[PDB]
Amino acid sequence: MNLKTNNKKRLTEKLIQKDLHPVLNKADGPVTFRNDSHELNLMLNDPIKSTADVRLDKEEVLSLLPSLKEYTKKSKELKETMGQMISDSHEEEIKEVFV
Amino acid sequence: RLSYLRDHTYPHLQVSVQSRDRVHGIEVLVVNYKFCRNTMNPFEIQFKMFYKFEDSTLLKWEILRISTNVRLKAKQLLATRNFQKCLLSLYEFDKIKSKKTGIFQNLINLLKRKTRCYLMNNSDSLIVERVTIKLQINFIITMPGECFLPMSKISIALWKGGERFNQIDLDEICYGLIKEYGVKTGLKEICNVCLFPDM
Amino acid sequence: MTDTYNSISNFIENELTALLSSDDYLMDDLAGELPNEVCRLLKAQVIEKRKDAMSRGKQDLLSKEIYDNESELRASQSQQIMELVGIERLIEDVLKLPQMDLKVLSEYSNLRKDLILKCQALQIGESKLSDILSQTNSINSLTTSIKEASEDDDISEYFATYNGKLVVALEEMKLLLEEAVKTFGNSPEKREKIKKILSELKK
Amino acid sequence: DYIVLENVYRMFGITFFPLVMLGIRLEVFSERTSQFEKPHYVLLKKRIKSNSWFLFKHTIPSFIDVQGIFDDTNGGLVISHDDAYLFAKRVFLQLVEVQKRRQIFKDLEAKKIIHDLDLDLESSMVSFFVKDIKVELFVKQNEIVSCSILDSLDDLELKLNHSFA
Amino acid sequence: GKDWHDLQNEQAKLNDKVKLNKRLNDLTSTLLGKDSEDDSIRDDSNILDIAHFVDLMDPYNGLLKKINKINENLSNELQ
Amino acid sequence: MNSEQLLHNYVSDSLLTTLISFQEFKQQLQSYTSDEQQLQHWYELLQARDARVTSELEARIKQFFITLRSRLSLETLIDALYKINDLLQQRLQILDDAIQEKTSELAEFENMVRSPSAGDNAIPGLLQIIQSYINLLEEN
Repeated sequence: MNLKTNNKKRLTEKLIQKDLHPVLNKADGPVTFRNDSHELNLMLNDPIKSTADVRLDKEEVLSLLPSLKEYTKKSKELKETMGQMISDSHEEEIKEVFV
Repeated sequence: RLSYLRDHTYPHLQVSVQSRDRVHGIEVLVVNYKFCRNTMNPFEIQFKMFYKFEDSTLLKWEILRISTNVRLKAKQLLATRNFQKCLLSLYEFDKIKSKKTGIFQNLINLLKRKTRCYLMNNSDSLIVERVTIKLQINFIITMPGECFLPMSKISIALWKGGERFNQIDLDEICYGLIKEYGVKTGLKEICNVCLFPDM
Repeated sequence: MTDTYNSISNFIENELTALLSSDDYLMDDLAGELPNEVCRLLKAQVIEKRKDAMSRGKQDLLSKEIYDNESELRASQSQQIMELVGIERLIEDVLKLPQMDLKVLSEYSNLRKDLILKCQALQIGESKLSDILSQTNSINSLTTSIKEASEDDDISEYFATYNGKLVVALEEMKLLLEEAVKTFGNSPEKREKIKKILSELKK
Repeated sequence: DYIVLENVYRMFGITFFPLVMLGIRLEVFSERTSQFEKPHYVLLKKRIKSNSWFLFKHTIPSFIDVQGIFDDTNGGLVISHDDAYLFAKRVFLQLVEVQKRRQIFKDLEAKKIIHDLDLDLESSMVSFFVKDIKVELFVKQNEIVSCSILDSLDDLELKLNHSFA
Repeated sequence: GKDWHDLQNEQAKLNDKVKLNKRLNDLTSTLLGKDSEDDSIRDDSNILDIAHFVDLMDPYNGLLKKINKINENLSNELQ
Repeated sequence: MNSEQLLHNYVSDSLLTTLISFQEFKQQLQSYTSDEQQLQHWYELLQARDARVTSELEARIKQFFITLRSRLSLETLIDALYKINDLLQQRLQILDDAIQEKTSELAEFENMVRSPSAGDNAIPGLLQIIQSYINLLEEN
């Protein structure tokens, strides 16, 4: 209880960090996040779990899983294959000429 | 009695029964359900279902016709053979799409003067260009896999004009900004960082 | 065990000697930019306020408290690692095992790094699979859509003749619009036709 | 006439019955038995001096909290009915995962792998008899935290049959 | 009890947000003075592309059904 | 709340600006010296020196901490760690095998819906029809 009151002034001296806009609103900020994470069913871009002084070697990860190297090239083949199929449709031209 | 459960329990939903019939013990119901949130292009669905008239039990349920908007989206959903995961997962989809388009429209209203801002997809992706910095906020609503609720996946993508930066670190940035702000003020802080003339 | 606390005590005394040499470093930094008599006076106020701040008993008490905290940290480490002798619980217990008989220690560190790599790649692959599952779900929905729509099971040629149907529908629309323009010629009829054309085109 | 209308209203599983006040009615449809669950009633009262809803009466089991989660959204600002729908959705998700666990227990009982059971209100100290070794398990939400063998919750069926042979 | 848990959460989130503030300082220096993505670890273009792909050529909605619902309606209004 | 910030509290309260403020030696150097305006300058010099000693102290503190924790049954955990290493790679093989089926599915779909046809020829017809429709709408 007493150490919590000792920590409140730590919050006050903390909240004057070097940022003009993005630290000047959280003086109902995180409770808004916990309110709309469930209302939108929001789990956003989930951060990768703690590095713990070991750098996130993506090269070692792609070496350990050989499937994703084929998945990305199959996806690239699909995209380059039928983006041209989109370009033969003129949906944007129709949307421009109508609305 | 009727009016409160008609509208305030499930806002922007149109419920209406089409036909009732009784055979001999099975009772057949034909009904249509319309989610009228996006009134520019609303979407409805029609079902045919069966009871006993005592201990009302759904033996079989079949799809008569779905509206043109969601007849593909409500087909991968409707393979679970469970209505409570098929009609509690459509209203939430409609509400999530409404919140997505409302957030994007409110972000247009705060950037249409200084910068330029449009929608790359129908309502999924929003692109803001300034000065020549570019920001793109993606709001993906995809159906449950085959939990059961619709899947919302907020993403960001920032170009300085010449090149793209890393996605993992900006994802951590988005995580922090939404975490201590929320979806609206967090993205407002992100586009303020996109401006960064003073703040 | 007590040799660890002895080394902590000697390093604490070494850091106190570092602090007094740093005080002398204040003394010869302020020399030249300040008068040396002023330097001696401020040294005197350092003696009568700041020198007695590092009391001999207080630093040893702090060293003993640090040693006790390190011993209870080692005890807690032992408790978690002996619990770890016996899916997300595994990754959790791995990310709370600490970082460190030289060969066993080196191999522990090396395989600890190589196993943090596996633990990280686990949720990397999990997120990738969660994306690809939704992709395949939408693709399968489209394929069964075109399968039971035409009821002909020739959906491979459906994506090749869509351009022809598209352009003949556009040609029929153009002919109908030209006939309406050359036939009706009325402002309200043209306004209603334009409204009906632009209503379902995008909205 | 109206009877089919309350059936249409009740198939959802979340309904709000007006009162002079509110009442949230919750039911979970079972896919196996093709029948609804017991109706859970949450009679919700509005504060006069604070202008915010608070719990008056609950028919929830003691395992599921309707107060801690109730103040977990919007900082207790439950004035809007959207936040009430959020609370209803969260407790419905908890109810359907608890019902899934109970249905797994009932399915494993119907498979006759074990003997007669005694299910509790919290689905933690559910006891059953095995041919030689009677095992008690301390289990959280879809997760066993202790397997007290003396003589993922679904993954039990992965390994208990392994213990059976 | 709960107080020590709150203190532990505090000590965690302080270093979290100061690392965050250093990352915002680094990106602000990068942006005003001038990080890249050239791999396949987590990229979001796939699902956006697929969701556009299916909605453009949906045999139920697509464009051909919309263009048909335009032109046959116009013919009905004309004839 | 561990021992390193205990050292930080022990060094921060024994730093010169703490209970010896600017006004303190300002009053102590009123008639003692003549450089009254340079007291402030020496004061930001004091903050600079304090600021980089309070950054270089962490180097030695964390160096000795990692040295003592590096010098901290014993060989029993090695076999368990190989057990965990063999468990998780086989566990990830399941996800890799699940990904292989999906990527083969999408690769089959991509060649199933490819149409090496005259899309550009139809594109000119659609553009001409759109231009005629635009002309008619402008005339409307």
